[PDB]
Amino acid sequence: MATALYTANDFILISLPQNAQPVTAPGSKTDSWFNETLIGGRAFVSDFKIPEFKIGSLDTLIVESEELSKVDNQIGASIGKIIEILQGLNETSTNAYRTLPINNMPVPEYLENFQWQTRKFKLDKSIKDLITLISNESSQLDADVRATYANYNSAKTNLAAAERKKTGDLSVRSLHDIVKPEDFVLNSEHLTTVLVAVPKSLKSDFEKSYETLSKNVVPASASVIAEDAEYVLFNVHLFKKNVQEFTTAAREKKFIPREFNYSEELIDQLKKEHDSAASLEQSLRVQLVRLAKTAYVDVFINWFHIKALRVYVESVLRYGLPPHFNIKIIAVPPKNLSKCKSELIDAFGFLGGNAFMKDKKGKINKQDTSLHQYASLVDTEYEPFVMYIINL
Amino acid sequence: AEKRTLIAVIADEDTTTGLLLAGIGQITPETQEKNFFVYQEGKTTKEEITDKFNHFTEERDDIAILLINQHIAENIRARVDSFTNAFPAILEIPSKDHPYDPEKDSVLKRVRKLF
Amino acid sequence: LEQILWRVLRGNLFFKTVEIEQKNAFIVFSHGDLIIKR
Amino acid sequence: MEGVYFNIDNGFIEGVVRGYRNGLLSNNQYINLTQCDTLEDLKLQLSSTDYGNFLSSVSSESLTTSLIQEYASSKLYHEFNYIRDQSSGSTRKFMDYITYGYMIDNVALMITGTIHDRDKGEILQRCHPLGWFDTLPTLSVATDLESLYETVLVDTPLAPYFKNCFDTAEELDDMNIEIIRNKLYKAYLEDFYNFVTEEIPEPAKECMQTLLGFEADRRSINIALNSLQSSDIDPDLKSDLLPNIGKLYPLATFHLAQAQDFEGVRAALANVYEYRGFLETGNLEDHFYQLEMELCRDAFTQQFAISTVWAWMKSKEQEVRNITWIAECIAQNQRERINNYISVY
Amino acid sequence: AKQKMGRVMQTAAFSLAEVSYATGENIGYQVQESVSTARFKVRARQENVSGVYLSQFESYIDPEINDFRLTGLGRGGQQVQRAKEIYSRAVETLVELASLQT
Repeated sequence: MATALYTANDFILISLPQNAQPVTAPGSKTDSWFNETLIGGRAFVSDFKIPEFKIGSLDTLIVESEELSKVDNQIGASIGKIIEILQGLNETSTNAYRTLPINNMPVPEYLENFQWQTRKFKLDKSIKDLITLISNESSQLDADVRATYANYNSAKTNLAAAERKKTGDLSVRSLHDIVKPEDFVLNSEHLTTVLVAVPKSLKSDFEKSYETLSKNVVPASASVIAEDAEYVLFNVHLFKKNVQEFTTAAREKKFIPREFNYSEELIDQLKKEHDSAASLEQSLRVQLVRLAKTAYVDVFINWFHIKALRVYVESVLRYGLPPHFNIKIIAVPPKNLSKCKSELIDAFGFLGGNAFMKDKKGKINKQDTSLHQYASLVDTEYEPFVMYIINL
Repeated sequence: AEKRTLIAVIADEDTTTGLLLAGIGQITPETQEKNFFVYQEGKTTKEEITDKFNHFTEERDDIAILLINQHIAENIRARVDSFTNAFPAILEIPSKDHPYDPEKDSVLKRVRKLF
Repeated sequence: LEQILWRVLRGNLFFKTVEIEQKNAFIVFSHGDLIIKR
Repeated sequence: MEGVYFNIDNGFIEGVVRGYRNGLLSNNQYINLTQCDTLEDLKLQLSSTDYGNFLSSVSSESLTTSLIQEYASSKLYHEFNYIRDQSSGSTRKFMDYITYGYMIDNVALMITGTIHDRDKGEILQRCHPLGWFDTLPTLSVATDLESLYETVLVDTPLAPYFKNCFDTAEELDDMNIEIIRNKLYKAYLEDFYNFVTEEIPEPAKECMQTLLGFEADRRSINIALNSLQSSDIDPDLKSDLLPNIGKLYPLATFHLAQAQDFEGVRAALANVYEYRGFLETGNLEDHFYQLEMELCRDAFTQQFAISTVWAWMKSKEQEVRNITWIAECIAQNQRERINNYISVY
Repeated sequence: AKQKMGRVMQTAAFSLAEVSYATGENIGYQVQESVSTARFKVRARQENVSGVYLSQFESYIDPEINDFRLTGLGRGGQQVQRAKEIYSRAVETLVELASLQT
C-alpha cells in the first residue's frame, strides 16, 4: 500500500475513452455507473482531466511514458521519504498530515479542482522538461530535508559529545563548570592542580593515603568539589615533578588519576562548544521541520502533477485513437479499494482485450519489487486500461 | 596516450593490504607476477626491495605511479635518489607509525638545488 | 508469454498472431515505421 | 532444575574459568576505557585485566601493533590452552569442540588458501586451543578428502570440518571459503542447539538458550548482511538461513539479503535489538556487536553450568577486538568509531 | 599534497591496521590471493599548460568490478568490507593528490 498511510483515504486513477461503456451496465455513462453502480453506493467521483500537450510522435511518447513512470516512482519514493522524515520528527501523528487539508483545501476538493494548474509550468512547452523539472525539484526538495536532517543529526552528535564533557563518569570529563579561584591555583610554576578520581568505598583510603601518595603535597584539600555516579572527585595541589610519583601511587592504590590543568580557555571553549552545538541543533531542528513541511507539500503537489501527467501519458499511449479521453479520480473509503478495483477492473477489462484481463484487488507492494504500479519499462502487472493505485 | 592503469605499491602489510583491498594493484595472469610487493617488518631484505623497485621502475611499462614509504625508501635512498624519471613517477609518502620528513624526498633534494 | 511481456512492456501497440509451421511457430507483429528500433 | 546435578567436572572448570573470569575487563572498564583518552587512565583500567599482565611486566603508555598481538595471543592462549589443558571428561571434551569450531573457520580458509596459491607464514589464533603448527599445518597442507577425514579421525572428538569436507567432497555447497564458512556457521549454529538440547537434562540452562538464539539470529543477520553487495548466488546456500527462534524465515533472510534489501526480518524478530529497521553496514556492525555483547554479563551471574563458560568463551572475541581497537585508537592518537558507538558490553 | 597524502595514508593505514588486528587473521594473504584484477585504475592524459608537456592522471572505477570476496566470516567480514571501502575511498584521494608528481 503505502509507508505513510495510516488513516488516509485511498484513490484510484482510471482512464478510458469518451465512447466506452461498462460490461455490467450497457447503455449507461461511466459517471452514473461509478456513482450509482458503485460498491455500497458511497463511491465519490471527482474530475481529474487535464489539458492536452503537444505530441511529436509515438517514439517520444514511449520515452516520455517510461521517464514519466520512473519519475512517478521516484516522486512516490521521495514523497514517502519526506513523509517518513516529517513523521520521524514527532511533528505529525498517524492521524494528521494524511487525512487533513493540504494546500489549504481537502484531498477530494483539491483533487477534483486540479485542472493542470501551476505557477511555474506552461501548456505550450514539452512535458518532458516539466516532468524532469518537477522530478528534479522534488529530488532537490527531498535532498534539502535530508541534508537538514543530517545536519540536525550532526548537531545532536555534537551535543552528545559535549554532554560527555559536561558531566558523567570521570574518565574524559574535566571540571570546567565548578572551578573557582580557591580550589585550583595555576598562577605560578611552584604549585599546580591535579585531579584524583576515587570510589566511594576508597574515599577513606585516598584521604588517609593522600599525604603519603606523593611528596610536596598541600593538606586540607580532601573535599568533594565534584560528584559523579561511579566515583568522587578530589582536588590536590602539588609540584609538577611529584605528578609522576602521585600518579604512580594513585595507580598502585587502584585509583583513577585525572590530567587537568588550570586554564580559562579550555573551559570557555568547552562550554562554547556545547552551547554552539545546542544552538546549532536547536536551529537545525526548527529549520528542518519547516523545510520538511515545505518539501512535503511541494513533493505532494509535484507528485500529484507527475501522477496526472503520467496517467494522461499512459492513457494516451495505451489508448491510441482518439487523442482525447475521460480521465477522472474516484475517491474510495478505507479498506474498500479491493471491491472498487475488482469491479472497475472487471467492468473495464473487456475494453482492452479478453486475453490480458485478470482479477485483481487492492495494491500489494513489496520491498524486493514494487508491484501494482503499471510500469512500462520494468516487469509488473498490466491491465487492459489505464489503472493507477495511490495510497495516501 | 594512456598506456598504464596499474599502480605499484611498496609499503607495510597494513598500507599494502588497504591499497590491495582498494583495488589499486592486481596480479597479471600472463606471467603470474603481481603488480605490487609487500614489505615485511624485519622479514624482507633491501635486495628484494631494490630488485622489486628496479623491476617495477624499468622492467614494466603499465605502472603509472610508484608508491614507496619513507621508512622503506630510506634503505633504497641510493637507487631511489638515482632514479629521476617521471615514467613511472616516484611519490614519497609518510609510512605507517612514522612522521613526515623532508630528507626522505628525492624530488625535494633535486628541486632544492638550483630552485 | 512474449505477447504478455510485449503487452506489459509496450501496451496495446502490437499484433498477436500465431501460425503453425513444420517444430516451429510463425509469428508476425505490426507497428509503426519509426518504432523499429524499440 | 536446580539441586539435582552433582557434576564435579563442570564445577572444576566453572571455578577455574571463574578465576580468570573474575579478574577481567567488565562493562565499567570498557565504558571508562572508551571514554578515556589518556595513557595512564587507559593503561590503568586495562592493566587490571588478564591481558594487562604483559603491560604490568613490560610497562608502556602507548599500545603498539606487535604488543597487542602478542598480548592478545598470550591472553587467548593462556585463557584457552590453560583451561582446556586442566579440564577432563565431558566438560573438557565438550569444551574442545568450541575451540575446534572456531579453529575450523581459519583451518578451512587456510586449506582453501593453500589450493588458492596464496602466501602463508604467520597465522593468528582467536579461540583455537591447538597451535598453528601441529594441527593447522597438517590439515592445511592436505588437500584430499581422504587425508582430511583420516587426519580428522585421529583427533578426539571429531571436529566440525569433517561434515564440511563431506559436503564439499561432492561439490554441493561452494568452491570457496565463503559458502563453506556460511554452511559451517549454520552447522555450528545447529550444533550449539543440539548440544544444548542434549545437555538440557543434567545441566540447567536458561541464559544459554537466549544467548544462543540471539547470537544465532544476529549471526544469521550478520551473515546475510555480509553477503549483500558481494555477488551472492541465490541458488547456493550463502545467507545462513535456518529456523532458530521462530520469527525468521529463510525466504525473508535470503531474499532480503541477496538482492531484495528487506529489513522486515529484523523488526519482525524483535523490537529490543539495536537494529531492526536500519540498512547501513556501519550501524548494523555496531548493532550486531551490541546485540552479541548482550546476555554475557547476565549469564555470568548463574554458576555451576556450562552456559556461563559458553558466553564467557564468546565474550573474549569481542573483548579482544574492543581492547585492540581501543588500545590502538588511544595509542595511535585517534578517536574510536565502532567502539564509541557501542555501549552494551 | 604530500603532507595531506601522508596524513590521510597514516589515517587509512591506522584504520586498516586496526581492522586487520581486530580481525585476528592474515587478511593480507586472503586479499592478495583473492586479488587478481585491478578494480581502481587510472587514465594517462596529456594536460600541459606550459612551455613543455605535462602528465595528468584521472581516477576511474569499473562498474563490473565489484567488491572482493573477503567478507562472510562473522564479525570480521563487515569490518573488512568497511575497511576496504574506506581504503579505496582514501586511495582515490591519495592517488588524485599524488598525481601531480609526474
